[PDB]
Amino acid sequence: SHCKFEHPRHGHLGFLPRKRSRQIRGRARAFPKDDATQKPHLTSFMVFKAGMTHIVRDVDRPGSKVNKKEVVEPVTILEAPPMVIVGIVGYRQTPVGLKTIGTVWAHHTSVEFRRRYYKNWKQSAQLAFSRQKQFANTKEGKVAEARTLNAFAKKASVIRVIAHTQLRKLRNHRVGVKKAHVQEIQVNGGSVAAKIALAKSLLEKEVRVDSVFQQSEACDVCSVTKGHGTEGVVKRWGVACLPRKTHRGLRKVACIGAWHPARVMYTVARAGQHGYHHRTQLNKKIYQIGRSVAVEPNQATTTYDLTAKTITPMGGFVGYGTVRNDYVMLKGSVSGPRRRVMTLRRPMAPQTSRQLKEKIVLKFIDTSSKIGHGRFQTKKEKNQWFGPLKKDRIRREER
Amino acid sequence: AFPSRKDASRAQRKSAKKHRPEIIVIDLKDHVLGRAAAVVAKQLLLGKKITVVRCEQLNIAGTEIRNKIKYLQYLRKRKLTNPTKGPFHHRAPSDVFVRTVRSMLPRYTKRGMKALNSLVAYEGIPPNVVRTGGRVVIPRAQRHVCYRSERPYTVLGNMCKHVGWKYSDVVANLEKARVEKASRHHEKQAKLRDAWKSARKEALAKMPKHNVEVLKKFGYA
RNA sequence: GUGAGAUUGUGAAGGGAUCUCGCAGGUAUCGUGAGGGAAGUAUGGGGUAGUACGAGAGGAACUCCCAUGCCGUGCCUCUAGUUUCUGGGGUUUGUCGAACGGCAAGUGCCCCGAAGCCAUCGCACGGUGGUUCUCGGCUGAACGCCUCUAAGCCAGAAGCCAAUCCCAUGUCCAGAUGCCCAC
RNA sequence: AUCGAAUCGCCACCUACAAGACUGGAGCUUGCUCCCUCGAAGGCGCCAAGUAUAUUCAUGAUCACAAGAAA
RNA sequence: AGCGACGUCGCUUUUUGAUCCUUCGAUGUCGGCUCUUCCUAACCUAGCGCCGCAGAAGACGCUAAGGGUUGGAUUGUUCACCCACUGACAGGGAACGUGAGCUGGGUUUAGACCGUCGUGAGACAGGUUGGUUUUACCCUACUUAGCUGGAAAUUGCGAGAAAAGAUUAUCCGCGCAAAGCGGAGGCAGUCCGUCUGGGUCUGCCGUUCGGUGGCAUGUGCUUGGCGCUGCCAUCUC
RNA sequence: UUAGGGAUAUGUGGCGUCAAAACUUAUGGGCUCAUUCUCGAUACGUGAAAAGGGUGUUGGUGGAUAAAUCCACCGGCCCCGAAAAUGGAUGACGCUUAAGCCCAAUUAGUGGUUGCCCAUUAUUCCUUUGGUAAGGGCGGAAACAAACGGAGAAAGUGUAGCCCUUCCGAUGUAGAUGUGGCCUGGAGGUUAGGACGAAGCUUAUGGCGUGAGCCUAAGAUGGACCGGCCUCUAGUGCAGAUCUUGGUUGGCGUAGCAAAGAUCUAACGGAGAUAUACAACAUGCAACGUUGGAUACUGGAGCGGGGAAGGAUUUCGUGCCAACGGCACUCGU
RNA sequence: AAGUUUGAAAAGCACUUUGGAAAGAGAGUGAAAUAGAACCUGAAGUCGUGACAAAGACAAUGGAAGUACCUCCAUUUCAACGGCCAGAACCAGCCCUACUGCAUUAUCCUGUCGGGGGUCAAAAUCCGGCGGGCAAAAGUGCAAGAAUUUUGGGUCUUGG
Repeated sequence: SHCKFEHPRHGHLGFLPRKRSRQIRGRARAFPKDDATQKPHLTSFMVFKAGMTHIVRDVDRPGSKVNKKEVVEPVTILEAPPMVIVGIVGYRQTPVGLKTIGTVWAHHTSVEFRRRYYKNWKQSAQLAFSRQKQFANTKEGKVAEARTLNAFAKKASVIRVIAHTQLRKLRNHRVGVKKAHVQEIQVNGGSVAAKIALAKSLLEKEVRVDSVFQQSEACDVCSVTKGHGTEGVVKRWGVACLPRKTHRGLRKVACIGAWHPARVMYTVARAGQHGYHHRTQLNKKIYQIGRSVAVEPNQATTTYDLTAKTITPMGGFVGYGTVRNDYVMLKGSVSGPRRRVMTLRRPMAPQTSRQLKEKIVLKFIDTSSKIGHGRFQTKKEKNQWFGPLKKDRIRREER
Repeated sequence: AFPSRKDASRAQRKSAKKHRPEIIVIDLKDHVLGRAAAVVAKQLLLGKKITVVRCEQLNIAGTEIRNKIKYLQYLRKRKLTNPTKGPFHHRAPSDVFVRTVRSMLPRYTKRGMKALNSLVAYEGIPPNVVRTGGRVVIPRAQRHVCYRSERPYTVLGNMCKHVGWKYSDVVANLEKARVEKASRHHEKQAKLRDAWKSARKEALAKMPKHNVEVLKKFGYA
């Protein structure tokens, strides 16, 4: 007999299985459609999550109560040192699926990259890529590099670039990984020979974020959520916890099925995982693409604040530390905890709208400590509210 | 490589010569689906190795909106409690055919899976089979025979396009691609074929004359 | 063939024969994606407009813009909840002679409390093509006219299929590559 | 290297395409006449590299997996 | 349009009967809560036909089950009624879904009271208050979590490429290709047998690699540091 | 309509694949197009459909006006009428020049006259067994050594059947009976075996019987009894009773051993270690007692000191660790 | 509940050796120690261990019928030889296939003349009259035609 009162089911059956992701890497499962008019460009970039702050900006959206007014929007900072491009790869198109054709390796790879192939590197003989670096040259090795490029030109549909992160140039000793995270990046636009022209010029050269993305563009992110380990049905799905009096415990689901089918359906909520599942968010709009402190300090200064400052809060990002390299600053939450690699990819969803086409102008960026309640924006603002202090009255006696 | 290193090492240790088994390759353009599959199913139980080719162009009787619905009624049937174990639904026409065959084979016995495993279908005509021998045809499965031309029919590849078989364009571009490469090569040979075709009538002249009267008898002259 | 090992019921040591097994992969990365899952849905306000319509009384809607309800996937900058950090302070009884330091009351109790976790109690984001039904038509006979149909065609629903999204080669990928072996 | 194997048609002329209310070419009279290559043939292989004067074959002892293996 | 009497033909199994086929060495027997799914005879949501459709509101019908379908007072209630919101507060199935999921208000015991009936013990499908809700560690299902073989689905040696274009020779790049074109280290000693050829070793000199010593530029970039290219030279290869 | 087998032929049902037969037969005639429970297609099996409708198509009957046409009515197939709850069913795939419906045929106006497949059926052949069974032979015809054509022949219900030829039947619950019919403990007889290995036991030990069963082989099993045959005799044949008793077993190294707060360190004891084929951790782990020290509990209604009921050597000292104190003991009631 | 029944006799394992001990490895007694204390025989069931057979998920077993590899159990054969395996001839029986005659035709055959019909004109389909007759063959009804009567096949479905 029917259920007394209807209510929407809990959870989204399309994210099944709830399954701990095969990779922490968060690769893009697709890339945007080729326009094949626009000049070739790289469609995505690897990025490390640092933390969150809020900002103050003033909206321009005719028709709203917020119309010309200031609004405080939380924002996530993601540092993004230059990626290096080690390889070119291209894809023949067959009546079943794409298929790779070959791959053309750059003539020099760092130890960051071939750090991948071993699982214990320093005690290895460290021979990765030893033989091609030897065979990539002389004669029989100039030819074979040339015929696989010619294979791409004739037989390839899609052409991608193998690019890895630089974990030296990012000096963060809480991330711990000295293996270089590797992904493929698709080159969209131009004819197939125009893609090979670009990709062949990228090899061995770094790629900064600002070449891939623009400040006020939106970018959708591919990342792996924070793993909670096995969780009950009430945290895993919505399940409206049962009344107090119940025997054998109240956080369970009560009826997991009818007599018939005599089985438990795949749609009934159970316990497990509630995992580090992979996810691709949409339309996360870039507020700021910064630049490294070494090059251009005054990262968090504006045409409004005008106080020499940086995006790293007082006392660093908790559990992360100072953001040394150039970073994207991005409105809203991004899935995954601090430290995790993520990929920003050129947005797939069609972007025509007031919200998603706008020029972002930030009034303020909050550098106050994220430990406790930070009431000071800079270390100078703090030394003004205190001044001379017992440990300071001492250190001058060292003089 | 697909072969193990040993059966490459064995074949090289015993040398001999490369081998290919005697294989049939049936074109399939405008062969009736359920008639061509039966004939194939009975030749797989007799121990024949069959390569079906151009499955996209198989036909079915009746309107296209009708046979779409027949396949959509086939999508409606899945295992409700755990569909990953529910009946599977193949889209690509080469798969529609190996099912129409398969359900006509005793597939639950080791000879039913031994027969099926000897069939290979394809979309188009893949290079793996373009030039090996001459394509064969099943004259009781043909459309210009089996269907009254007045009746509407379907092309299996167009029906399966509007279910989830999205490779249709990729195939149409590979058929446009080969049929040129073949007919460029075909007309290229017209210089040679006419040489031989001339050298038979030119040989019939200076060939010994008591034999040519035999060829005129038994008819090859 | 070559390497290894066995032949264990009633002693030891020989030799012979025979049987079984190994004899080429291993390890590391980037990907394809068949099949299966599948998701966003609904309202209000601005405006159109006191307009269409109507004797009047009355009184709509689309493009567009802005919000919200329900659901979904996240997140912790803010605000809120939580504190076994027994963190700092207070405080009652007992207790080490007093003080200091504490300690016992299964965390004595009280106020504040970071990190973490977390709330429609906070914050972010949630979209594209096609085939069709109903129906309205075009051309047009059967049937000298007529007719949306008999042949052909157009337009076309929150339905159905694919894109996006989730797991993915027992879908045994002769997809690509790193390195050592074997041939 | 075990291994002794069941299989017994080769091809750089088939291994291009299309149509079947139609495909050799044509004329009015539109179902007949006329023209051509005559509209019913992938080639080759089947024991002298070629149809003619030749030339080892046994005793593997009447059948036996063909005791044969690069057309 | 919308209805439609007197008649008449069916469908459904969400009513109650009728029967008594299965279960009495036992299928836990009302209702709510929770949770999922299915059906369409469609309440709202999408598209449309028609009207006694001017507009507004609505009637009737068609495709359509993707989505949605509430907060409470009283009642053990299912049912029912009223309050309030809403775009709407549609009808149902799944052993009248759902008790090793719960709850135990009702029914259905032992105590007890009343009414009616009986001489009486006691009865009542009447009223009342109180009255134990047991077990999963097995198999499957399901939810997550690992290990691992395998195409003759473990064997056969039983050979099939969504490959490429040719005989031991293409040696390679290009070309749909035809046509046609640009580019190919050499010398002196060895073994072995098919146009001289093959198979290696060795001596000799070269180009493209390789790795040692000096000088700038591009890139990045520290915890004034980490690393790579670049020209020349030498060395090794 | 069923004894155990072979052949040929068939019945009901069939010949597109599953699946044997038209490798999709004919040189047979018509009719049918059916868009989400998807046209139709095994009688019995409403195991699904009606009334009513249709200028869908294909036939027919009646009347009428004259280049053919019009009106009424009646069929065939097909369509609308036709809405249920897990995904699902002509049996599945699928079929449309049917692999659908009606009718018809047998290699097709070419000669008349059996296309093909499948039964525990029919016909026939072989083998068995039983008859209300039928018949024959049974007075030894004669001859006949090894060495370098043989052997039986019983006057008989039943046997390894006295022999032979013939004919018919042969399945079966409850039940009835038959057997010269199998097994078991014993008693009367008879004939044998056994330390050169009895009963018992074990075996990919074979042989015989339709079967109960028998018998031989082997034991690198055993250590003293025992077989056949006639007759007698009975506590005489096991898989099942929520059968009885003993044992074992999967579940399973699983549930679990979670009230009463709690132990720590050093030295000494002890087999219980500091246990190793080019340094120490990475290769002897955990656990025990006593003494000293630390910390903590009981908190005088006490894990304090004494008695009754009840127990009766648990008391005490030395030794001791097999079992016992559901973990451990070097300790102990 | 429980044979305490080791063996003929305790000859009830001295001694060496590893162990804290229990015990283990040796040795010794005895015909047997796999008669070592519960000790004769030592079953079923379940478990371990070496070897080996393989094996997909159809729960497993089961029927029938082969084959693969073992077995070494049985019987048989080993030379003017066979009870084994193959072919080929002939004989009886059985089965199958090929080979054909007797009747029958008339609502017919074929002339011709009248119609009648059509066509440019004819013929034909069609009705009637009058002649003649055999469509020489018909999908008429019955069929007996000796298959070594110097030549049909099969019998691994029978026996020689």
